[PDB]
Amino acid sequence: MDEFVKGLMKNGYLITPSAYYLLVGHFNEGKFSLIELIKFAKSRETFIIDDEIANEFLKSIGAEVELPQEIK
Repeated sequence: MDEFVKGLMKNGYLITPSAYYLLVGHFNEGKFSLIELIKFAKSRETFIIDDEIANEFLKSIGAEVELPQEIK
């Protein structure tokens, strides 16, 4: 489909549209690299990047810092 989609499949990694629609924006802009995405899933020991992973990822790396409260 695309570079991002092909990049994952290259390492036997799959991605859902729910996460692609979001991860694409953070990937296309040049925020995170493919190497970082795979490094995250590695710690989780999984070959499926779903919305749950995408959320924890950006939250782990420290990106998209936009919260209504923002405490700590």
